[PDB]
Amino acid sequence: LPEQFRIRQAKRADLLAQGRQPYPVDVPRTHTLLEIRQAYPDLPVDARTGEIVGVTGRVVFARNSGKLCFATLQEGDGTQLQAMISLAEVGQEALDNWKTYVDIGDIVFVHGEVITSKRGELSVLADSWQMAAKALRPLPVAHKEMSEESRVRQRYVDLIVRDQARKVARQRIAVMRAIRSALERRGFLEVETPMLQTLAGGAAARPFVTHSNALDTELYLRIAPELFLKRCLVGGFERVFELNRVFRNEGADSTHSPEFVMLETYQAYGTYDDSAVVTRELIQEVADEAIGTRQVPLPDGTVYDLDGEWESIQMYPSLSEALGEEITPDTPAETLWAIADRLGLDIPRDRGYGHGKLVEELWEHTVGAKLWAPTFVKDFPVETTPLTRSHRSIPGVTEKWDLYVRRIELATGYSELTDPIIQRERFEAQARAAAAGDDEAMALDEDFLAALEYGMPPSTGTGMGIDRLMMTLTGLSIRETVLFPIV
Ligand SMILES: C[C@H]1CCC[C@H](C[C@H]2Cc3cc(O)cc(O)c3C(=O)O2)O1
Ligand SMILES: N[C@@H](CCCC[NH3+])C(=O)O
Repeated sequence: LPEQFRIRQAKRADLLAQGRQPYPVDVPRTHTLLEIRQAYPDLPVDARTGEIVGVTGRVVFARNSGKLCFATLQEGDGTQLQAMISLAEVGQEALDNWKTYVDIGDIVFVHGEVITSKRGELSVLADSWQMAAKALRPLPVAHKEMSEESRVRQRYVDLIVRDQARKVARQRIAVMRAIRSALERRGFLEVETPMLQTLAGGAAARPFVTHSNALDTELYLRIAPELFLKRCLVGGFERVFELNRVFRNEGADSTHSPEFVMLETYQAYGTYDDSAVVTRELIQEVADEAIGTRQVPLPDGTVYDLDGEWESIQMYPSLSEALGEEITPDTPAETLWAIADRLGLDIPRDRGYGHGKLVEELWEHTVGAKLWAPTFVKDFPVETTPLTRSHRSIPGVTEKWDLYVRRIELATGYSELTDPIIQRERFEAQARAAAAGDDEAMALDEDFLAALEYGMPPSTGTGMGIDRLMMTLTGLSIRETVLFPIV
């Protein structure tokens, strides 16, 4: 209500004018609420510990009584501790000022003795209090459920009233630190590649376009750091990774956010067989450090098993077994069109899709849509993997694996294409498909090609959406894993 806004304004202006400071520069804070609970786990009722402390906390519940005022204080992590304002300890005016100015939502400083109530509630028997932050907007009423849209628009309020919001936010922080600790112990170095690029590449997505005033030209927010992380391989970096933001200006839904966080690792003198092992162990180690179990709990009550080895299937024979028909890279595109036409699959015909795109959409409808447990699918068509090296022995296939978890693409990994001549052909075929109506096709990068011509060692690289890693570990939506998603 707007009347409650001016009521809290009058309390603030009256407090400020009368010499009291509703927003002081500091308060003699000596203890947190958490260390007081840990220092006194069990205490009998009516106990005077004698420990004189000075604590702070947001008032989330207040109960007025004649000579004794009760108030529940809550600090940042959710730890709670009761405040006791009695006439016998704070005096008359300090008691009356508490009833006059303190409202629910205010951040207050309370100095006193750690005691337990007659009911056994661990409290701080105050002898003097002070306003730390006079709140002008009251917190939502108790158990007034915040809508899903309100939780995003006001995450700061969501972190005060909902314990699930604090746990998920602290879980994401633990995941980001677990990824760094797990990669750094393997010899990987975290590097930084530019987010403002002159030509967006390294993935298949539409970029954000902006204007530079220093260069007087159009720049692009990066969709992937792949092309610049490959420059580090040519430069000498053997084990390198980047864990930061990427911008893909496309549609947003339950699994896509235009601004999101990725992980890209690159390991010299290793193949995609080695990167699939690192990615599996990394995810399993992140689950241990951030959740405490590889059988993670899901919001529906079920438990998802992430431990042990994971199934690895090849894409062409898995589609062959699912169809009951031999499908090879030699299978003509017209055959795959007729197979997709019989299956009722809707694939656009004005986009220049050929053999490679048809096998991908056929595998998803027959194999990918049925997976649930962590499963790798490897050996992809050459047309849909421009930055991936051809297979060492199987013709027509490339050395790329895809990691699906609960019907969600979590990670990918290539045996990196180091041949500059073949890489130029891949770019020519991509720009060929873009001229055929494929807006997702990549563009030829002369600067990246020139970097390859100096010699890039045989290496393997990975990519993983950290936001989808949070969805895998927690089961929450993609917007719930972000503190402030711009929606
Ligand atoms: C870095 C990549 C490679 C591994 C799979 C995963 C795909 C990626 C696609 C993608 C595109 C997009 O526009 C918005 C998004 O949030 C994502 C995402 O989370 O996942 O992450
Ligand atoms: N650039 C890839 C991730 C790296 C793949 C391995 N080189 C992507 O955005 O999907």
